[PDB]
Amino acid sequence: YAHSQSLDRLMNPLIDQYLYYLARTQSNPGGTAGNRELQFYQGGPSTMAEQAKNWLPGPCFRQQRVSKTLDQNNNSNFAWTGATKYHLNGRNSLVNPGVAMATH
Amino acid sequence: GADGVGNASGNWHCDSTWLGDRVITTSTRTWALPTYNNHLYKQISSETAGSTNDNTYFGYSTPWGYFDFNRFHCHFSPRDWQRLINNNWGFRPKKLRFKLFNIQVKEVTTNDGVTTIANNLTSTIQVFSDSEYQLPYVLGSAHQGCLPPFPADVFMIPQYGYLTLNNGSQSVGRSSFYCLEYFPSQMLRTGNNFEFSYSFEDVPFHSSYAHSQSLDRLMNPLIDQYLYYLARTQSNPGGTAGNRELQFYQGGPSTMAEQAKNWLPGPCFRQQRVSKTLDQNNNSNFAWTGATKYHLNGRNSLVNPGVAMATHKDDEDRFFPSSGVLIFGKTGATNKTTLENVLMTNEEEIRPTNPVATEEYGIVSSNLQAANTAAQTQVVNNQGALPGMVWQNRDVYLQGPIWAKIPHTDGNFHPSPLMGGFGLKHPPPQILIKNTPVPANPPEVFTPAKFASFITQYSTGQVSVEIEWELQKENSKRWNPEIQYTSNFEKQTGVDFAVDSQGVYSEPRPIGTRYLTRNL
Amino acid sequence: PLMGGFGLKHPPPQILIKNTPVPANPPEVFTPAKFASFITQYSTGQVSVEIEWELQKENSKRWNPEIQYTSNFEKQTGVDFAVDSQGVYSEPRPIGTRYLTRNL
Ligand SMILES: Nc1ncnc2c1ncn2[C@H]1C[C@H](O)[C@@H](COP(=O)(O)O)O1
Repeated sequence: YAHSQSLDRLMNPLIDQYLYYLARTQSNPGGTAGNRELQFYQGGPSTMAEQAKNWLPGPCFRQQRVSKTLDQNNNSNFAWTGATKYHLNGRNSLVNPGVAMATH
Repeated sequence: GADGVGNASGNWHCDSTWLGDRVITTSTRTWALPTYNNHLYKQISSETAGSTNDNTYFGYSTPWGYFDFNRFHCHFSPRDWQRLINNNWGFRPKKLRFKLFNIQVKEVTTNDGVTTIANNLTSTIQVFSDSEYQLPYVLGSAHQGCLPPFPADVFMIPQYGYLTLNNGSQSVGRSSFYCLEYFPSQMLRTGNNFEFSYSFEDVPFHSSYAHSQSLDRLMNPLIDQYLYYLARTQSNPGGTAGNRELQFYQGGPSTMAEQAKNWLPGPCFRQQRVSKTLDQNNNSNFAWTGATKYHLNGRNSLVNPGVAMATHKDDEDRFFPSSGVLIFGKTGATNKTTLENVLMTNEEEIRPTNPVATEEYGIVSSNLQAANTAAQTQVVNNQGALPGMVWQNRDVYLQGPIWAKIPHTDGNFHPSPLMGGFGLKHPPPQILIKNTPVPANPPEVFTPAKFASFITQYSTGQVSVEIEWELQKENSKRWNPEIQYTSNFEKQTGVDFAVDSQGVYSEPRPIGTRYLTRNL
Repeated sequence: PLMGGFGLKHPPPQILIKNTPVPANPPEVFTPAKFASFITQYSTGQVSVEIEWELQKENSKRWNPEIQYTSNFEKQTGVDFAVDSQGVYSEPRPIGTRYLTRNL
């Protein structure tokens, strides 16, 4: 199965949380100068990214990005040199395919 | 449902029963359910209000409402909460019993400013619990609309809507549409009532104890280890020149930090440090820019509250992690407030086993030394799990969420809700409720078109929920007195956790579960 | 009780009564706030109470007649312990329990 929801969006879009987050470390600028203030909002439909969440995405061990259209790739050989590989007993072993991660 | 109109379908039960190792808490409230969306399902998306790439969403909004009792203060009076955390090392839920009764439906008419409300006897409501977890699960997201803290309050049932996959503001073809009239649902008139029972799956006791020892200090102070460590890479300088030597000492009372240890502190994912005294903070906006956030599918999502970590260091009370705490409002606070109006929780009780949320995990060597080359090290801001780590989950608060649903996935690591409470693979089902449509008089000659025209109505009634909690007794042999949660004592203008002159119930402070101590 | 009567460590319990709130029509879009808006209503009905009293009989050998509590006898504008022309019930005097005598 392929999930029909995402971790960040598991919330309820219509309702506004009772947990505050730290929205701004300055006063709302009036076009003059930033003034120190602490301001807290509620996680809600407007701002989902700031909203409190119970879960975190899976682990990742990163790897280089290659494009199928040749002209967008750099001109060099980064295959082995810019590879993502693990170092075991003096041996550099390419990480293939690696930890499961979304391709693009 | 059994009897007719003039017979009440159920008694009011709000009570607490403390017996042995269990505590059975019953709470009853009066609820009111409006008519949402004029009985329509509307696809909602961020396309309407531009927002930003991180906040885009796509989903649906439903006429259905739902009952939420996901906070502790629903089931606990502050007194009962005081008995729990003072006398016990842990508690977990066992069974659940849910009842709707004394259902009333009202029809309302508006003529030239006059609002007339009258009973509608024959109209019904629809209630079904989702036992099979087939719907999107919006509980555990810490929304509002939960039963009020205070039994005499009346509350309105929140609307049910859900989100799905999207590309920008559009809908990817994997997006799902769930029609909620496609499930079996019991229909209830004023004589009918609704009930079901539930049984929690076995979960670990929450830890209501704060350790009395720290990982680094678990040793014996009087005795000196038999394991050497590498003390110095030079000869003891006589004030002339450093001379290469290798020297080993024994771990002992003098030097505890160098001493060999079996265990490592819990994992950390670091976050920025903010001070409550304004003049000590930088002048800039680092809130979102200097935030600690995770990058998922092109979306930058703030990490809140994050992995459980001690909020501040030993002597520093005023600092708190930027995103690393649960923050509550004081009574009568809007959705945009300053520092004084929030109630900010701190975890100081996990300082022994956990890193401080605002500081590094450790420091680690980045290079191979040589005769000419000097040793270099780098700081560890984030650390995954390493064999030999121990940690403590975030505490639960009287206002905090009780449970959350562990998503259905191939794998997870030590699932517990980062906000707090009990991770459940099969949580208490979602109870949904709706007012059945009543059509206004049809045109008298047939037309195929949708009605869109109904009698405006709402329904009210009572709901009761009874959870059976299991306890873990305090065995400790500690000689000196424990810390406890204590009421104010000194005179004050009004009682804490009680109504003021205007009838507004108010909770002055958050209350955590960790007071009693035990050895690490 | 210094006022009088029977001191009880477990007296007749307090019977409390309230009219359950009936909400007025809610706004149709969710708000967390307290209602404060209800349908004004009251309730009426009957209540009955039945107490079983125990007595202690008068054994006295006293020869001459006792004092008793006696009604007015002589004509008056209206009866004692009864409604007047306006329907107002009235109690003319207090009445104590101590008339019959016994030796000290
Ligand atoms: N919150 C929560 N829910 C479910 N499972 C959890 C949770 N925290 C940890 N675990 C898992 C991970 C541990 O290996 C194990 C301890 O279960 P024990 O019963 O203590 O032997 O349970």
